[PDB]
Amino acid sequence: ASMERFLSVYDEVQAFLLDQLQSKYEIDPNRARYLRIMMDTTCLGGKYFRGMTVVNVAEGFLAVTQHDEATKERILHDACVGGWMIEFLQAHYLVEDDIMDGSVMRRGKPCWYRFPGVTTQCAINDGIILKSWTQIMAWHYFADRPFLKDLLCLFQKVDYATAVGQMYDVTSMCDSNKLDPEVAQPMTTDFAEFTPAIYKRIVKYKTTFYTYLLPLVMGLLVSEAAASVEMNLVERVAHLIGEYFQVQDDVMDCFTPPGTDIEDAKCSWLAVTFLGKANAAQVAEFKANYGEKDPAKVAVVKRLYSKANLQADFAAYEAEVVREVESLIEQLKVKSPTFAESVAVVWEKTH
Amino acid sequence: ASMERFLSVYDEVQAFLLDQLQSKYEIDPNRARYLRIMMDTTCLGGKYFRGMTVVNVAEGFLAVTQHDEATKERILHDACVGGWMIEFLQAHYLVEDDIMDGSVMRRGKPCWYRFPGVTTQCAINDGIILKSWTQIMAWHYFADRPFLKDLLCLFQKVDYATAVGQMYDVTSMCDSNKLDPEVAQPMTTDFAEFTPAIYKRIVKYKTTFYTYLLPLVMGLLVSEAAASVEMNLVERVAHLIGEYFQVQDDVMDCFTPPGTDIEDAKCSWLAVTFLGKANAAQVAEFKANYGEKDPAKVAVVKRLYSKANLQADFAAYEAEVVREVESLIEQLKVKSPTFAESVAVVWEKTH
Ligand SMILES: Nc1ccc(Oc2ccc(F)cc2)cn1
Ligand SMILES: Nc1ccc(Oc2ccc(F)cc2)cn1
Ligand SMILES: Nc1ccc(Oc2ccc(F)cc2)cn1
Ligand SMILES: Nc1ccc(Oc2ccc(F)cc2)cn1
Ligand SMILES: [Zn+2]
Ligand SMILES: [Zn+2]
Repeated sequence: ASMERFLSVYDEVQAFLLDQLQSKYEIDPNRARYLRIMMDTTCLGGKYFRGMTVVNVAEGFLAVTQHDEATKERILHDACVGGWMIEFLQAHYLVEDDIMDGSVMRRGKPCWYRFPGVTTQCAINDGIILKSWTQIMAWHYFADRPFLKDLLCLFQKVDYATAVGQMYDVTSMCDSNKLDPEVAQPMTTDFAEFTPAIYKRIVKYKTTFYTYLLPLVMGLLVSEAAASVEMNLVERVAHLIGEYFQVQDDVMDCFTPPGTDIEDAKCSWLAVTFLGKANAAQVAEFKANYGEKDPAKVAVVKRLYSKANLQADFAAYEAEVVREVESLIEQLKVKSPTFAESVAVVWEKTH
Repeated sequence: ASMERFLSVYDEVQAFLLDQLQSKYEIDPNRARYLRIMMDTTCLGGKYFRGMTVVNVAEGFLAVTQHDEATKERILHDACVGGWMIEFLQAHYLVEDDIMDGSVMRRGKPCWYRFPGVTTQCAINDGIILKSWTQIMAWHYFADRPFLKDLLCLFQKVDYATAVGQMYDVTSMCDSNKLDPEVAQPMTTDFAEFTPAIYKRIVKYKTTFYTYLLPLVMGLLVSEAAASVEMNLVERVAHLIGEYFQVQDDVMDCFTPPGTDIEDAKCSWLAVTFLGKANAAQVAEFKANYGEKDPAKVAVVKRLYSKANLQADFAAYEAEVVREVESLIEQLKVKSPTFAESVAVVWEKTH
């Protein structure tokens, strides 16, 4: 089974990283134990959607391509290592984002920096090490692979796009013309930048490149299958599915039982959609209550969202995405029914 | 002049990075201005010792190698880009380290995260972008270069060694056997881990790889001159000069007029050297006062250092380093008098 193989590769990669720290970086057993716990706490516990997508894509191509058994094993092992590079990249994002946002919990457990023996002083560096480990993995396991150059180049472009996206996200409640390192940033009063196009730019860069584009393209790279696809279509379908995924996360932050998007004045799908249909009085009530810690004001915003019938707007949004995704999957079938099926599976798991 | 060329390349690299953000990352003019100011504030103002070392090494080889004028220009341009990759890597370290340590000032100016319109929320991400820019630079300017693979591999090993070193440094006042993410870390009471070998490990990883090894090896890589050297000697001389550089920085933190190493209980050269010669009563007075914010206790520690005649220990340390560096430079002369002269210049600038 794919998951059994994926989890076995984690144990192998962890042992490699920790043994390398001992033989080449003069690490002592106690610091190796601290890093082992850090790696387990930050990398494990999720559903492994991103890492498993690499494995599923590679498995698809193995079913329709002739290979010796040793080659099939090498491809699957490469897909598992590539998948862990993405999972560790996500771990890096989550550790740093939780510190930047002053988050409390991450998956019903305290954020890494909040652990008593961690603290922000170590946690920022722990997040830096998580990302360095993605590169150590790549250079060690893929040293002689023909796809090494393409995989490293794609990985840094995705990483940089994600960092740019984090900047778009954290500055989404500022008026762009007021951005200035010398002057403390006031929250927007007109909310003129809370538009569908601006929201789409935040989501595209902060989530879609690493959650959807990177796992799909890595699966193609380790399979030596980039010719079975039109890269403009892969990008188009990844950004579309990714946007839908973030819209779902935005809805959950507000309505799923234990989120601080309202208090943080985030440019969420809910605030943008609400502002796109609100009358003069509703806009005024939104402005008087948004981006405030006061629970009474948060309740006013949630109530405005509830009475605005945003469930109908979400249903219409969902219908349009289902429509466009189905269209892109059909266009993907021209060059590869195998790859189009992997995308269909990713969509099913998202939808 | 080398410095004029180096500074002209900064303007070219900055324009490239910001133009790429506009054409490929959908950036708006205000966010591009914020990133331009961030880049200037974090990357400029220093002596450019690390970046200029790449240029000086390349200039040395140009004087003894036959090349067309266009090739000389390409090599110098590559040395300048490589030098800026190191300067931006340093900028990344300084931004993140200043946040982790809660530092106030950096070169008589507030630390980046302390700027009113920055804050920790943006500054951690700004430091991440500084490092991503080193990779964007490499992939764009060195895309067709034969040294691209070696340069990227060397750069990530150095970066990872530096992150490991930061961990060694920030945990240097903890008892290793007590390291535990679940338990708040008490400061050491016996100071058994304040030894020359442990101090040497901190310095080797936190400073020497990126300050001395990386600029020297990058200069060799852009010059296609790795055969003019024995890499074991380059590593040995880089770690030796690097250790001396950190010992100088440790002395300055305590005695150079405006440092918090004493209050932070850092495993500095001064604390290690003091403990290596102190009697029973002096050790007890050190333990009762070290790692405390109280200015009265800091003064007791400085006084213990002053009466311990650490200036004589520094003079004896300096004499041994001068001796060993001269020896290594002589061993470097066997394969390259040109490279040995560049190392002699680096030593002169350090000493
Ligand atoms: N797999 C693994 C776990 C921990 C580890 O750390 C060590 C450090 C110094 C030693 F001397 C021995 C072990 C090395 N490898
Ligand atoms: N859920 C999420 C939020 C933000 C994100 O992007 C970054 C995170 C930390 C960073 F340091 C840089 C980018 C990725 N995922
Ligand atoms: N050299 C440079 C400086 C700033 C910059 O930012 C822009 C963003 C969006 C635009 F439409 C125009 C410029 C681009 N390049
Ligand atoms: N002066 C100095 C201190 C520490 C240092 O290393 C790091 C810094 C930040 C990091 F996030 C990781 C490593 C480099 N230079
Ligand atoms: Zn965030
Ligand atoms: Zn520090």
